[PDB]
Amino acid sequence: ATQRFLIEKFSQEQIGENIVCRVICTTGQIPIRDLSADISQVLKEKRSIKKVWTFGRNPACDYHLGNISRLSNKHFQILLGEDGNLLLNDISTNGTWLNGQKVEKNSNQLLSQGDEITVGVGVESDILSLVIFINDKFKQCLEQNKVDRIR
Repeated sequence: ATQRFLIEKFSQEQIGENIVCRVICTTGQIPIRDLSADISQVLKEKRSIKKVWTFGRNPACDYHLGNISRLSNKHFQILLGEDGNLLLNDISTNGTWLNGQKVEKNSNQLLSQGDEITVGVGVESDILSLVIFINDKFKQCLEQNKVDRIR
């Protein structure tokens, strides 16, 4: 009974193809998704940004939620830049929360491991939480920062 484990493990396998961060809903409302950015572009681009994700009720948004009026089309956005460091940018009409602490809108914050962002604050029964998972594999690549190079 190990072969089957491999198949099941494949779906929930440690991804590191070019993964940036993973979004996981704990309140059971939005389905898990995988956020990612290409390393070549990150190591190549010498700017203060590589790729940013937008989350909200917008079908365009990099993250499609259920349908909560309390949340905006693009409730929040996540940016990826620097030497692998990740940043979280809130962009909600009502506000974005971090572990119960409301952060400044359209503001950059230092991402946290397995962090969680809460949204739709105002009504105890109208708040939705989201958990962010950072890919350890990606961090390993950035930590070493190896420019292409062959053997």
